[PDB]
Amino acid sequence: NPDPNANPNVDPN
Amino acid sequence: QVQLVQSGSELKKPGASVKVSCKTSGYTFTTYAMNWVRQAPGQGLEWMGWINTNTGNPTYAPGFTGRFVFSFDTSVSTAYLQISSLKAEDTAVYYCARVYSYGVPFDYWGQGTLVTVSSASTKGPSVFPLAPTAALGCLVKDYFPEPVTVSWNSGALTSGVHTFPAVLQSSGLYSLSSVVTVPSSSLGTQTYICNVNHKPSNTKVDKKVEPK
Amino acid sequence: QSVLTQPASVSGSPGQSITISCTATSSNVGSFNLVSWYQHHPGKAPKLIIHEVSKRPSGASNRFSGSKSGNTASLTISGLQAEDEADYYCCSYVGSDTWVFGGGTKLTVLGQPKAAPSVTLFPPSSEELQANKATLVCLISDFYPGAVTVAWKADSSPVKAGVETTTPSKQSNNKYAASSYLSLTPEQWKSHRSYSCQVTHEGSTVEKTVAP
Repeated sequence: NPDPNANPNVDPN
Repeated sequence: QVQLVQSGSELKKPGASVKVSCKTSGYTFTTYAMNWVRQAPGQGLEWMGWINTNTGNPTYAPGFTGRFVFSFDTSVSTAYLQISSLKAEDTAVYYCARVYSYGVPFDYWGQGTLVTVSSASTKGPSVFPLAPTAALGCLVKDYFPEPVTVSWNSGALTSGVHTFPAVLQSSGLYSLSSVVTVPSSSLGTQTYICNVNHKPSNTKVDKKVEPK
Repeated sequence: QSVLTQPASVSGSPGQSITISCTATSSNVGSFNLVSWYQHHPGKAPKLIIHEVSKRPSGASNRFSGSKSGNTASLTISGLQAEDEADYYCCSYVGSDTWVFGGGTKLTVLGQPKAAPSVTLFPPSSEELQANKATLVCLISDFYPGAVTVAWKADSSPVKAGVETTTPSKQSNNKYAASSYLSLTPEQWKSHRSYSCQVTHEGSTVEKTVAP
């Protein structure tokens, strides 16, 4: 799974 | 202080549209995703999807595809939920909720927006007496929509009163009862009147309940 | 059919500790370390109380703890208190930037003795009969726990047709109450020798009868 500290609200490009 | 404040209750007919708002404050709006969650009556929370406030892209969960639109307006830091082809089973409380991170989702929630979908139209109640320590009451029948408030003797009678929540009949109309327990010896001396108020129909009824 | 399975209900008495399980039924949770829990009081927004399986945010009491063994995450509440009576939901990331909630668990705090329902049955009022309608009103009050079933009988045969029954709701005195309505034509009402309302509570039954 993703890093818990990461933010899903980002540009994927 | 982070705050998500949603618009007020909605009442819609099947086949109509609805658009709910979620105004935010206390944080940078485009840093964090806005999520939507639905709770139907007597059911759990269901995750509906989210909108990416950096890109604008919405993501819908299966079952909320086809007639649901997530949007936002950055000039007023507000997100929106639009629903088309409304049906009775869309009756639910709709919440917006922020996601801070993968580890911390749904840290702040809006207060919810109730959206009721019914084919019924506004109709005032038909009040009938429930004649009689003796119990007596009033039957408030076949009204729409909620709410109805009931008092006794203009509020001078409070002890031993209970107004039950309403049933939703198959016809889409609501009914409820209010009952008060009183001493048997008071019957024939004290007058008992239920004061029914149905604001949605601009109707009030004062029904005297006497022995029979 | 949520991918996270919670018991429908759990109960405990004040001061005890209780545990709510949340088992993942699919591999889309991956490592199952992005597990969060929410407390939901009626009329209020859900509240984040655990994230990342076991992390407690600021604001949630230290009586709430989260754990995991294998694919079952668990919420434990220590020193149970009356205000803990609420719905609890677990939640997991399930890949591709999607989330899911468990079915929810209703936690009941048994801070009150059991009480059998009091039942009052009202026949159709004269006025209503004169309007060519007829409603039996069965009012149920002062019972705990808040779970009942209602059945109607015309003489001795049961009657499901025309029955509308509310869900129990808290009274002013903290006990529960509910109502049931049987709709009939004036012909049916006068057609039978009597009608009865039968309230079942904790396996025992209280029946009231009315006669035209």
